[PDB]
Amino acid sequence: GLMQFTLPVRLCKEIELFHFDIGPFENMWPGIFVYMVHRSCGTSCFELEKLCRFIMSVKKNYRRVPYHNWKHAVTVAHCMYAILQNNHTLFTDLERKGLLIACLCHDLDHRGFSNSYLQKFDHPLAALYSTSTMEQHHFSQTVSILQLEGHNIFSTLSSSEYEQVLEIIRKAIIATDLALYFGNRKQLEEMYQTGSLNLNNQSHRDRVIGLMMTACDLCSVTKLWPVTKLTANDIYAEFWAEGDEMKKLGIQPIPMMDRDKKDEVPQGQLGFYNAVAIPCYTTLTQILPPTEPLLKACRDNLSQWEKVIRGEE
Ligand SMILES: O=c1[nH]c2ccccc2c2nccn12
Ligand SMILES: [Mg+2]
Ligand SMILES: [Zn+2]
Repeated sequence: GLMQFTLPVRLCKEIELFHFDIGPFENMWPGIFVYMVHRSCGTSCFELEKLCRFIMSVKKNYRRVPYHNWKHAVTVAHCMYAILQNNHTLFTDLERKGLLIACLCHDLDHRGFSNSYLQKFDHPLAALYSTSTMEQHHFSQTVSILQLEGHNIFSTLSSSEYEQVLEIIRKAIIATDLALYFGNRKQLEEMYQTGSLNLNNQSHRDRVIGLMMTACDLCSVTKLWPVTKLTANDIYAEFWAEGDEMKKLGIQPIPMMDRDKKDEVPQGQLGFYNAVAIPCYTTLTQILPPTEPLLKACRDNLSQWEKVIRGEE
């Protein structure tokens, strides 16, 4: 009960910032995550022995893929920690608990392929889940690990709190399906602007939690330029592998996923920042003003990609 986690001074300070990079030392990531739970949630939320066993089973069920890996899980959990810490009183005990676990679990057992490639391949997961295929699988994997013996970190909750937290986590994980982002942000935009947004309306809270999940999941675009640029290589390493597997099925991949069209990467980043990232953080900042630093950093990185095309780097 009296066992705190402490980070070194640089990490203790930089971890509160949105643009924090968790570093190349895999063995520190579990401790970084426990640190964030204790400060975000309390040292009482979870039984440390159960939490540590949950975390190491989650780590084990992420694959060695270039991007959709254990490092991404923890990066996304840190972005959610930063949002929750900058919006202290807006979220319930249950929500703070649920959302950090949802982030850690959001991409469990990812293979580095889009929902589209699973459909074109005719993967068994595509027969069992027709939409948000991987996302329904990630939530399924989460429930499996929670049911391993000694792994039920939620065991002190009541029957009803337990169903609530697993509903928060299910919705949170489904919302990381980017195909659902576009309609969700558009509805939030309308509700903010026509002034009907209501945080006490649970259908509204769900949408706002969904946008936070998209914001955390894309948070590679909100880092300092050198982190953003190097993470983009891992992202495109998966896109090009999927493109290779599309060509093997007898289908030209879209140019973003074709490794013969690397030249077109900078313009593909522009489209993605304008079409997805900037609108995501704009709406998020309108609803939760203390998340403005994510919008500022995203803008800085858009400007950095424009410089890449003007040959300035
Ligand atoms: O160019 C990019 N950059 C990204 C950066 C972070 C997360 C998703 C993406 C992405 N999805 C499609 C294209 N994309
Ligand atoms: Mg995902
Ligand atoms: Zn993700």
